[PDB]
Amino acid sequence: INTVDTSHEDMIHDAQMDYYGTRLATCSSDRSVKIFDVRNGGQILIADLRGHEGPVWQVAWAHPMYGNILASCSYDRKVIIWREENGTWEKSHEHAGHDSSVNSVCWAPHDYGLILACGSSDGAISLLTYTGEGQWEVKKINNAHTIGCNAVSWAPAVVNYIKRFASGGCDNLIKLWKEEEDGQWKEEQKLEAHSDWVRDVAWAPSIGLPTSTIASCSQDGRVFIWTCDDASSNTWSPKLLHKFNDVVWHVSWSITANILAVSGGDNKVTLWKESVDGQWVCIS
Amino acid sequence: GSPLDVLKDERVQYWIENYRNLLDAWRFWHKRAEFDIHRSKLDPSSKPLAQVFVSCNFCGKSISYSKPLPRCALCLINMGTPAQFNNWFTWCHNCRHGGHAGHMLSWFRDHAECPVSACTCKCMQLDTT
Amino acid sequence: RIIYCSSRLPPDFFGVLVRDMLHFYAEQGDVQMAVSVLIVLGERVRKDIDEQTQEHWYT
Amino acid sequence: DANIPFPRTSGARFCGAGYLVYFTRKVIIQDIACLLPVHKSLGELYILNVNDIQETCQKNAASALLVGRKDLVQVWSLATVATDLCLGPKSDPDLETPWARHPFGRQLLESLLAHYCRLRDVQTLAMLCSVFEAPRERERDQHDKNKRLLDPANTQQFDDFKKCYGEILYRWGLREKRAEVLKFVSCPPDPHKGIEFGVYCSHCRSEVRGTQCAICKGFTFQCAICHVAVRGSSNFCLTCGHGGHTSHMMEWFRTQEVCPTGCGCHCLLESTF
Ligand SMILES: [Zn+2]
Ligand SMILES: [Zn+2]
Ligand SMILES: [Zn+2]
Ligand SMILES: [Zn+2]
Ligand SMILES: [Zn+2]
Ligand SMILES: [Zn+2]
Ligand SMILES: [Zn+2]
Ligand SMILES: [Zn+2]
Repeated sequence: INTVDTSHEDMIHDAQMDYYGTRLATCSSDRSVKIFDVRNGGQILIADLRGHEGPVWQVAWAHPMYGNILASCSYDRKVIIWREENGTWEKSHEHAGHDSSVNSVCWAPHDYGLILACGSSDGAISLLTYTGEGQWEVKKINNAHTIGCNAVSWAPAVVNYIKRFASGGCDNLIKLWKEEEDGQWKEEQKLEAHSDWVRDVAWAPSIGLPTSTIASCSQDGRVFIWTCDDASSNTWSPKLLHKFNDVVWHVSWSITANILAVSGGDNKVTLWKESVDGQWVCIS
Repeated sequence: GSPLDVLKDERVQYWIENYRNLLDAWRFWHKRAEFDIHRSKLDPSSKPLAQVFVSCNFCGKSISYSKPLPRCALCLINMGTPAQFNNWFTWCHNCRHGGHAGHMLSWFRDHAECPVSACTCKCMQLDTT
Repeated sequence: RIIYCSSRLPPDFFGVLVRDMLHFYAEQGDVQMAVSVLIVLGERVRKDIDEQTQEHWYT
Repeated sequence: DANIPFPRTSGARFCGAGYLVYFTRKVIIQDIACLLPVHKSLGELYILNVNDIQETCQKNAASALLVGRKDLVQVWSLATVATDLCLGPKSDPDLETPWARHPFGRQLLESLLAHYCRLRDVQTLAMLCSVFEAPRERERDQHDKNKRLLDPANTQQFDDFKKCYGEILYRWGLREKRAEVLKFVSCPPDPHKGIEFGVYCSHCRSEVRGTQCAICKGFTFQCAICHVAVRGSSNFCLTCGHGGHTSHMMEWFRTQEVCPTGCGCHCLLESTF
């Protein structure tokens, strides 16, 4: 247990961490980012990136399959990619199309390629599948929601391929999106059980077992698990969790889909795990 | 400091070549290059050949350094990213494989097979120096 | 010997496997093994098979 | 701004391979490998050797007892007894029943696999699969599908176990173990596509894609140090193209810093970007 020096003048929003565990990441309301040295437990700043014109939310990293890449998304509508070049951190390439404030950003499995995904309040699903020679082949899917998308999550690589991802917006609804053989990201299913504004969606990493799991947290209390045990049936059978006193916005999985930790409006983190009888049990 | 015409003598070239062969047989590894260096310095006809020339397979475009040509079989990182000799990339004449020089050195020190996946050709334990 | 004479496996984890071994050895006409294993293991396994089959083996 | 989402001032998510981070009203990193069904120390201590499968079993049992789990010792003991080389199938049914059809072979493995699948860990699953990986025409084909101790219908699942434990291993940072484990995959590897290297012939000066020339029937690459034919690794110079057998230039660049071929071309800082 070691506490990193914040050194910021704004409230943080998310703190992702690189693949090997070396460097921490940061967000704030001053439109600034900072990557530190978690190695050996001694917090050393390696950059203070003067970023966009507004606060940022998510900084999810990428696989070293393609190298040292960073992602960022801000209230000032802009998508920015950073790469640590020659001992320094500097701008690499950007996406421009953003009618409204962007809500989320996540990367793709390191077998589909080097694909980004983002969602803005404009309700347009704009994948940012990075092409060759530094350009990004920005595909788009407009009017993905009545109000706007909030968060997206990708699906583990299972046997080209059959790519997938899941998303949900402020319409109190959750969507899923597959691709045709030509490359049309039209629709696969529309799962709806919550009435509050769903915020975050995640996929449990696939060990090899033929059972998926989508833990999603809505605005009020909906923390329903979205298990899809049958591959052909494509039927999702809820198994609702406890009801949080305040709003829950974040969800995160362990590396073997054993432990689920959720973040809520009570400024507290509770760690959960499914019991023998199939019920989810909280922990210390 | 012989002139170009003198350096073109068949006797001179044959004698130099005989000395080179003798110096090779003596196993004095780091010294034969010294004579080669002096030959290249004194004369610009003694320049070495390009030898290795990376141009084969499918070429391709929209993905180039300056799809890909290497891949780190033991780190799966495209070669050329920023102990200097430990950062180079080796290639296999037989195993048709390659990877990071330090990674390959460590793996071949520990493991004793083609780390190239589903392969059997020893990319280094073939000359047996 | 490994199974019986031994963050632990559940206690009655190997019962079905042992019973199926006894059935497999007895079925193919080799009772010299089923009877001997039954006698040696005793109460660890005897309370798993019915009485009629045991009497058949022994006789 | 009502249609915009509302500010989030808390969060806690997984990272690395055994840690968390909670930004709830600074951020704390706590090692939580104690709750994951996987343990890094076992990953460090394990060993797989196709030369002698029995030895790997006993050494893994010793490591399991060392780390303090009285389940893996039972499992590995049953394994080392089960994979004895005297239980090998014969390529003719008409002699004796295979060990797979014994109720202590395939069925015991299936039960243990189901148990650890319930436990939701990949370590022991991948290790066990890796260790166990080793009219008349119809009868021969059915016997062939029936000899082995691993069900042919779940080969994709076993490969998935292996290539997930591999990502775990790469996350930890002990990669040579990953390169060892990822061999037993039944799936052929993907080949490389793009540019490739060619060594000009040492006799006819032609670009030949191979260790032997297709015209002069000789070696195209000659060591820049030992002045002989080479068959191993090169790691040559890309600017000038000169190179040799790996130990030779490693020794050369230990202290010397000029191209042995004589073109000067000090690439020790040029090629190494
Ligand atoms: Zn090209
Ligand atoms: Zn080779
Ligand atoms: Zn490498
Ligand atoms: Zn190889
Ligand atoms: Zn030739
Ligand atoms: Zn060079
Ligand atoms: Zn050279
Ligand atoms: Zn050599």
